[PDB]
Amino acid sequence: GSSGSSGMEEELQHSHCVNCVSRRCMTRPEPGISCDLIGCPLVCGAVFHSCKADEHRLLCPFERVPCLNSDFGCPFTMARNKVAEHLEMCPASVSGPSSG
Ligand SMILES: [Zn+2]
Ligand SMILES: [Zn+2]
Ligand SMILES: [Zn+2]
Ligand SMILES: [Zn+2]
Repeated sequence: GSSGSSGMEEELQHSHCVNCVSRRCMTRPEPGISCDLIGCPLVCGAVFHSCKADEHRLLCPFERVPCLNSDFGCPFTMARNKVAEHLEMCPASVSGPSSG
């Protein structure tokens, strides 16, 4: 009788990608140096390396983000850029039409 398993997942950064700002990069994707490029899954309008994506999302505006005033308790959620349209009619904005 016996029993046992094996398997270890681990990935590192890409020397190339890590140093690749150009969105329209066309460098042969090498296993260890540079990976294939992929367009944002939110059609935000940016081209980054599949590996960078994870990081890009952090910046990408489209990325689903909670109301700027999430602290107050706004159950609303939308793109970082589409936060205004909501903030205008948002309760956690305490911003009246006060004009002149
Ligand atoms: Zn690149
Ligand atoms: Zn990469
Ligand atoms: Zn994006
Ligand atoms: Zn809100």
